[PDB]
Amino acid sequence: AILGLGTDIVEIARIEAVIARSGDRLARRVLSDNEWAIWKTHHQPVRFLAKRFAVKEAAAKAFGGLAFNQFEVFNDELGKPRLRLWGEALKLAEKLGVANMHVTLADERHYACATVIIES
Amino acid sequence: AILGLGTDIVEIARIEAVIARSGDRLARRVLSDNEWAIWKTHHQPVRFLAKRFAVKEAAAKAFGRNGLAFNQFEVFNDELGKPRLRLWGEALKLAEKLGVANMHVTLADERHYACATVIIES
Amino acid sequence: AILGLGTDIVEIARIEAVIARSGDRLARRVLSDNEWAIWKTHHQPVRFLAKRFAVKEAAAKAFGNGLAFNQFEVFNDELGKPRLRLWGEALKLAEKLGVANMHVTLADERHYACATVIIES
Amino acid sequence: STIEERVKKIIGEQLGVKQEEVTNNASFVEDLGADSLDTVELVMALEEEFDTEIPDEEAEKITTVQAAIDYINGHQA
Amino acid sequence: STIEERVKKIIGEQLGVKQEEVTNNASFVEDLGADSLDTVELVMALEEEFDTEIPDEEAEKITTVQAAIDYINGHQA
Amino acid sequence: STIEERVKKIIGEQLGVKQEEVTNNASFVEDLGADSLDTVELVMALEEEFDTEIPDEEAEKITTVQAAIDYINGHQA
Repeated sequence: AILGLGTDIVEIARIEAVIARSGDRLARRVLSDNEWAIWKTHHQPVRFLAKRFAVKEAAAKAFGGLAFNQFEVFNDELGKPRLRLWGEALKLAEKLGVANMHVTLADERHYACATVIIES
Repeated sequence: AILGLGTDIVEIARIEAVIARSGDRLARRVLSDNEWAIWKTHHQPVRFLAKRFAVKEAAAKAFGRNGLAFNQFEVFNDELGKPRLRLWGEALKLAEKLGVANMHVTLADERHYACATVIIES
Repeated sequence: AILGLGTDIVEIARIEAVIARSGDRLARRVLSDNEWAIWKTHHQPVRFLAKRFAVKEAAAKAFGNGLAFNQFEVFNDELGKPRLRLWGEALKLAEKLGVANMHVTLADERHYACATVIIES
Repeated sequence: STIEERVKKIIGEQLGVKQEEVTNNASFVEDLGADSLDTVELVMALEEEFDTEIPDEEAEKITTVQAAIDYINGHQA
Repeated sequence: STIEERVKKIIGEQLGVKQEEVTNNASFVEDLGADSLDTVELVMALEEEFDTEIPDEEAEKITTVQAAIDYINGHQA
Repeated sequence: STIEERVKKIIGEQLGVKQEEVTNNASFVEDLGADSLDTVELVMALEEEFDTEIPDEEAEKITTVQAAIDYINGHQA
């Protein structure tokens, strides 16, 4: 049974403009500690940040209680993105009865897009 | 358990051009009576019409053909701000025929694009 | 019982640039034999190729070896609704995961195409 | 003008395609390269010109220019 | 200035909307046309101006100009 | 020239990256900023230059410049 569905689209150059205006505050608000540590040394932090932002926003809508600082994205051994929850995010997931989380991500030269489905 | 799947993407400025050419005509085809009443007085009718069009297109694709009409199903927001579908007439009869138990909708909008996805499941 | 989920977006003008640089190479790799035959006489092969590419990439991500885009084939059924036909190692993997149903949706605009695929048992 | 000429004029204008390409057999999607939106714009522009309303899923089956001319001739009052 | 004036000025700046349009009752999304980002930029702009941090989904519920003025007055130190 | 130089030249050309940035250790996605497309264009450009065909999911596992050089050296006939 599908418990929730979320999608997002992100214009990358727009993210780059935001970084130009406010420096690292965007990444500080959206990324967990681990993801921030990775972001500090990335070759193309704009693209990384865009992709993470798309995935996490898609997840937030799918849950529709979820804080960007309580759940991080990681790639498993197959290269497929996967969600990791802790704190009140994980508490919410256990409350809703989430058994499986499905994430997909695509990005182009100008846009990143992600979709998340949470299911029991 | 998924009975159908649909997605859509809408370029907002493109909607702006269409309205510039044909006025209220698009809104009169895509929106139900209630939604049209809302559209007539909306502050940014371009964005409202774009998102509603996206959602309804996704729903129509999810239902996949005898007939599914934009004028028999409208979109509304529940208490959480989450979009939801309301069917009547032959749209509702179709939902009952296919055995639709749950409908899942998600909607997003950017400055230039609004995308929506609908899954119908038994 | 969702087994996998995949999405993709394709900038059409970018595909046009690729075809401009390499002729028939891209379509020759991504498309199956049937799809190649359709491409050869298609009026607007750029748009056809972009749409097929979107569907195929979405499918590849939904599945998550030796899986080739030419082992995923798209066709339209009697309703105009897209549907997937698998050959070879794609079909083998599908039988392995226990896939019972495949759901596809595709949309295209003047500048972008986008596809989403769900595989479920 | 004739109904054929006016319909072809509107199709060409809406789709951004040259007149000579607008043949009667041409499909809007498969021959003229219209996208999902472009269906709306063309169908509804023709509905404006000839003062007739067609059901949405009925317009979805109008895939060719000749089918549009046919519907207009059949229903224009 | 007042908190109202500074907040309204920042909202107008971030959203690209004229000051007269920024009424206290106005909703950011439904009335001022914020897309999904403008929440981000506006929230963090007000957090910067008034040196306060709001939880994402908490500021998320803030849907109107008056609600932003209210939170700033209630929490600014 | 050498296989390394030609591979790095093609990588730079396809990805729009300066030669000095194209190190042997560099990852196409994680270090050179390639997208779900630049994989396609780069893979096929190398397939044309060295007249060899690689299975798709094998090319997906070739993530670095050095891995591409290695495969080319291993399979070119």
